[PDB]
Amino acid sequence: ARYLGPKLKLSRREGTDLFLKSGVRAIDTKCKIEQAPGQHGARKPRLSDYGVQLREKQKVRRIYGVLERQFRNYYKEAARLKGNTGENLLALLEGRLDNVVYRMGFGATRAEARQLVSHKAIMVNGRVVNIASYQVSPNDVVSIREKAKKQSRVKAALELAEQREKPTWLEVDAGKMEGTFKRKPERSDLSADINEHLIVELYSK
Amino acid sequence: MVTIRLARHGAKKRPFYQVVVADSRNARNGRFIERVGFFNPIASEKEEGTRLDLDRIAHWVGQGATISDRVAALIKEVNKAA
Amino acid sequence: SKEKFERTKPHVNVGTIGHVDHGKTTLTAAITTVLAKTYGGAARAFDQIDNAPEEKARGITINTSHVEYDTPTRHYAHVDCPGHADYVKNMITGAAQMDGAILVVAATDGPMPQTREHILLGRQVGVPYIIVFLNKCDMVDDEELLELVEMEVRELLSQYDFPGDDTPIVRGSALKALEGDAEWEAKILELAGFLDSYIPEPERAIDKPFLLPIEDVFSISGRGTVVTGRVERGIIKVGEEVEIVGIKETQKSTCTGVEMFRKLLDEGRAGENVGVLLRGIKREEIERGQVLAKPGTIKPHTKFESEVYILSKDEGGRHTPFFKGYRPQFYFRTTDVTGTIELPEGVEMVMPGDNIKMVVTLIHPIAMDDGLRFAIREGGRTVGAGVVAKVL
Amino acid sequence: TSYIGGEGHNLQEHSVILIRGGRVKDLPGVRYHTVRGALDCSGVKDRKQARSKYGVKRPKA
Amino acid sequence: NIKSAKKRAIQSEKARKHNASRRSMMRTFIKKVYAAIEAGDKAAAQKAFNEMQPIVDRQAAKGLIHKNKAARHKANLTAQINKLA
RNA sequence: AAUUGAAGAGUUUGAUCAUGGCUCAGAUUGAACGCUGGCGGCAGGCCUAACACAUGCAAGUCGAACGGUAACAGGAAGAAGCUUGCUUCUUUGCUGACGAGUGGCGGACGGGUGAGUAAUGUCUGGGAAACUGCCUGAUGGAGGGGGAUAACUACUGGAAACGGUAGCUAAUACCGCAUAACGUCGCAAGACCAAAGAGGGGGACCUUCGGGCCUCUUGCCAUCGGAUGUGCCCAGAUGGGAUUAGCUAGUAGGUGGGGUAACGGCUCACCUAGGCGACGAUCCCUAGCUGGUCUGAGAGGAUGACCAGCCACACUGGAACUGAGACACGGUCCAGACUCCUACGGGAGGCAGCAGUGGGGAAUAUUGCACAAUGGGCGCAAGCCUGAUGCAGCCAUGCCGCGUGUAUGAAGAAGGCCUUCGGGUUGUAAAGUACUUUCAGCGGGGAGGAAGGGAGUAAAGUUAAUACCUUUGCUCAUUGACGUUACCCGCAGAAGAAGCACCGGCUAACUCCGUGCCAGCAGCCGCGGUAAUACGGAGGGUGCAAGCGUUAAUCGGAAUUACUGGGCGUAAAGCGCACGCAGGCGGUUUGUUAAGUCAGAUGUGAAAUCCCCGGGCUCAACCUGGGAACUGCAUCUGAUACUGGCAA
RNA sequence: GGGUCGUUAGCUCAGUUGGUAGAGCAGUUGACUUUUAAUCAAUUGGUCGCAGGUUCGAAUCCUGCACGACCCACCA
Ligand SMILES: Nc1nc2c(ncn2[C@@H]2O[C@H](COP(=O)(O)OP(=O)(O)CP(=O)(O)O)[C@@H](O)[C@H]2O)c(=O)[nH]1
Ligand SMILES: *C(=O)[C@@H](N)CCCC[NH3+]
Repeated sequence: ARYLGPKLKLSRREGTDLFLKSGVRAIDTKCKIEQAPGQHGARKPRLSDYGVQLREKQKVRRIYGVLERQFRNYYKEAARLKGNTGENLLALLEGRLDNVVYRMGFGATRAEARQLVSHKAIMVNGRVVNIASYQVSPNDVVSIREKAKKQSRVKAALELAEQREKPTWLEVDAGKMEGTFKRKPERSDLSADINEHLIVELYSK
Repeated sequence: MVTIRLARHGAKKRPFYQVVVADSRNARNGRFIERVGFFNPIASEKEEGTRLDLDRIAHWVGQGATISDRVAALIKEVNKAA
Repeated sequence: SKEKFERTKPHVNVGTIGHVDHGKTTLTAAITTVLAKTYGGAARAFDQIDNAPEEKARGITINTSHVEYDTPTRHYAHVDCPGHADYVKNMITGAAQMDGAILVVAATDGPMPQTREHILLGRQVGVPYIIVFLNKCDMVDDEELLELVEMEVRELLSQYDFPGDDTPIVRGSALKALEGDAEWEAKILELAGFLDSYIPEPERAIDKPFLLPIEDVFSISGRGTVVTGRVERGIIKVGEEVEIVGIKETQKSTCTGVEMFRKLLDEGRAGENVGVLLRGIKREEIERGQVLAKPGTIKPHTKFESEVYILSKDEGGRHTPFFKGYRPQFYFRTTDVTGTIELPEGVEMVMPGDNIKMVVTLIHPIAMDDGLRFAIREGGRTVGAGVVAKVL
Repeated sequence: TSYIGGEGHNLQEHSVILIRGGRVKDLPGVRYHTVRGALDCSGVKDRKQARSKYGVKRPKA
Repeated sequence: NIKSAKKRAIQSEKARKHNASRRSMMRTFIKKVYAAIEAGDKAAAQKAFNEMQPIVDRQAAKGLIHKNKAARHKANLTAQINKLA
């Protein structure tokens, strides 16, 4: 399921950090960043067409921690939707419960956010969900099932989470520590550094 | 003989009895003249969980379609006045 | 399948052994003949036992036949043992299934070497309960001959470690016992009296996990693979799944029917001679030697450490010496796998008549357990006595 | 007729085996292979890579 | 085969000796009409038909005949004799 | 809202551009094999032998049709001990009820297989010469008699199987008579045909004290129907081969007789001499068919295991009976083969029903539970049967979801590995450390699937009745295979859960050593003859994930069978040339016809499945509502330019 | 489960009164040739399947055990 291995190796592999090692000390730097993905990280790749298509696909998938067989379902799901599949996919790659939990500020990392969902730590609209891949609808209310409220982690997460960019399509209580989700995601408010047209070619072949 | 009975569709442990009019001797999920409404044993508290057009039933009753008990119980459940 | 079996009275696996051709088939036929008048389950004829083709081809017991009977007090799952030299190896499976060995030797024949082969194997497998039956006694009405042969028996029982100081001897004749002539059937009744006399009720090893060395497996019509054999220790019941340990790499097998003498046993138990149907297994894989163990209880050992007594020429074995590297077959409660004599440092030669000890190099990875006393043969002849010290 | 993969089998005169597809295209005329790890045919001894093929189990110790 | 419906196995055998017997006289009365038709006697068949007409429809309701074959038996045979008489 | 949808590359040569094969990159599956493996949800699970089968079970029900009671339990005439009413007990069908038998009904259903079948089948839409148990609407009858037999007894053949004869006796069994209609024959008149009683309760009157009798429920018989199902027919569509070109004699049609439920060469008699066929007859091979599934942008191609319908079969071949209906899976008869039993005289057996066995094979599972729920069978009901079904078990076979932890962490360790031995890399990775516990494991709670039905009772109908029965509530006890359930609570503590393939290019990601055209690799081109990124190992890295690879088969890529959407001067391909039948295409003008054509509508295109738009499962898979679609086909009504037919 | 016949350098297969086992195909060792074929000689090579025993001595016989291709099986 989850990568659960050296989660910063991918940072050197994709150059741009993937916010995997966000946690507390945002000051990454402890991996000889950008120059040593492996024993031969000194070579320079010619990185062909199929290469740039794949490297992006991994970068996107590796940021949200999705798996290929499911991610393939996400493509066809984005394709069956009306409108541009590109934006249709970015929605699906954002509406993930744990990701929504992260986006609220409930979480130091995107993966730690999944640990909450796994451990029943969440209750949304009166329902406790274990499904990390939960497709949270626009304008719902994600909260914490009391047994896991501010248990040394939620506060630890929101502490650094106040220095977060704080997305626009959502709100947070922060008093009772409850996520107040709002409208759906939109291209401008989200990413804007990744490239969506690359992956659509990836599944075309 | 033609009878009005359920058809038991759905899946394991989450049945969905399909009330339908069939040639009595045929299979449970076998052939039928035509379907009419349905029944859901697990949608008790939601928008629906029990649909049925009592009009077409009466049309067939006039032909002799012997209603099976569980379905007959449904006509009382869709209340003769409610 | 038919007839739901009831565990009425305690079983005592008995059998007929001794030098080849002393009357053990007619005797076994006569044993059932006796109780036919008093007890229901008995009365098995000569041809009722002699059903095997080659066993018929000689008129002697070669294939290990089986019968059922019992006294008005305790049960007896009898073993019609073979006496022919080749099949003496096959009587060991029955000897290592037997609770009580009845030394069947005629008074007009005398304790022979083939008789002493069955004798060393008896103690070296685990049998202490022994009564003796002398046959063909109608021939020599010379009682002087009887008291020297009786002497030989108590000496020989002492010779290969059996309680000859407490062994009843029955100077009978089983042929006239099968003739219907009650007198010699009464001579059998004399031993029938001893039948409840010398042998008490042993221990049922039910408490410990299931365990069972395989005796017989057949291509049962309409059921498939049914394994038979007396339970080592532990119990079973229809619906539980045990593991097949043995020479092969260990895996599962389910109890899909347990029976006893074509009579439906409801639940298996230690000691009781059971016939059990197994799920999934086929005739090919399973055979004698392996073990039906309650899952994960036995390490598939490769080698072990033990001591081996060596018979001299007159003792029935080695008429000339040997040494380190020697390859005999060690019989583990039902098996016949080569346990090569690998004497550590120094001991590089063994003469006939020694109790040499060595860490063995077994050929096959068999289900091993420390402390097992095993009887050894080599090249068509017995070489002595053995006892497991350690296991690798 | 089929090719025998690896650097050493233990087959002879009989030793029943299993056949999978594929031609070697090197010693033409042979369009079949043999399965190492199948029946009497054991697996290639001392294999530490690509042991999915050649029927080699994981090194225990 | 073992089945309590072996009664149905022997009842069929029981009813068939009866049924064949019924059809036996019936077909012969039809043959009694043709004998008259092969005789040309306008009265004979008319007597024979008046004899078989009540004995034939009597079989129709009994389940022996499907009443249409019986109707045909009444029909053409009469259609033969009225055309002849 | 309901198809917003289509990629290439490596390989001929010294090199290039063509045509051209070839092979991989994608997806898929009843899959199998190998390495490997924690759990759960939901599906699938003998395509090879349509090979042969031990065991159990898979179809019985009604005492409210009848004679009877052999069992079990009561009442009772009587009985036996002795605590004379505590027990015992020979008789008795008087009851509750019930073996065996008569009979009504069902066994023609459900279930399984795909051998056969190239058209006696199916799909589609029409058609007339049909029948139709049970259900249901209407109109009427429902009188009165007789003769047998099973069971039961006696004797008796026989190893058994399985009978034979002589007596007993009933009915909704069977057969006469009466009476018959809009019923059947006939133009008509006439002629002629049916049957059955039981059960609950009951005041009066009446009791040869069986009951007559009253009342209601149910059933019977006949006619017309409808509904339903089935039979039958027409046209079209429905694999490959022309190295199969003539096929056939009940064959093609008429007439008369007969026959089927119904028309018909379905079958006969005689006459006529036809009928089919290159828009493929007959013959040979294969193969169930469609809805659908995989794939494909689409068109098409391949295919059609599962789920549903239709067809066909039941060891092999054929026949017929009972019956509404089979010319029949667990029915009968014959003949054969394969097996079993035997007293060897003679009989018995059919897993292609669910499990299971041997066997075949690369390979695919338990001789489990319950009738709790749906359905079906019989029954008034209660119930009883149900290997249909609902469930559990086994398999990673597929689809999907979750977990194997999070965070902090530089001596930037140990050791592995390369080294310009400076060092780099492994590697925030680990240890240490602060938290956390999902799923399992162990200890307790606890949904919903359950509607009914039972009994008692109230009230509205019923009726002479406050009795019975019917309809609607109330009440108590409760009825669950799964089930140590889903879910909830709590407990120890990161503790128990990540491997597999590849790294020359194709195609993501590299080095050092070992081996030297040897050993080996491989899908393709091709690598190895001493310094290999192509072999074998190690480290690193990449892909994917409870799976990862390989082989198999299908389509795509393949515009390398091209309708969409290809070519022939030389690459493969113009017949050597010409005339010419059928077939194909046809100037121009007006009119008409409306076959093609297009519009609109109607019926239909079964559902499920595919698509859109919602909902319920913690989510998803899945289930599921409504819509859309099923690109089609037949009819009716319009336009009638274009093409076709006709006239000039 | 039982009873008859089998196993030869690294490989195909020999050797009957039991007297100390053979080539052919691999290579290695030098010239030739880009490196091979052709061309040449020297040459190791079985532990006569594994174990003991009979004999002074075993490829030879005594059985057994691993593992084959044959004949009966047995039938909880
Ligand atoms: N005089 C006498 N002769 C007898 C007696 N018993 C048997 N015999 C005969 O001895 C022979 C052996 O019979 P059997 O019963 O097979 O012997 P066994 O002892 O089983 C032989 P195996 O050694 O093969 O198992 C037969 O000939 C039998 O008739 C007896 O008591 N007395
Ligand atoms: C078969 O008879 C067994 N169940 C009983 C014990 C004898 C085993 N050989």
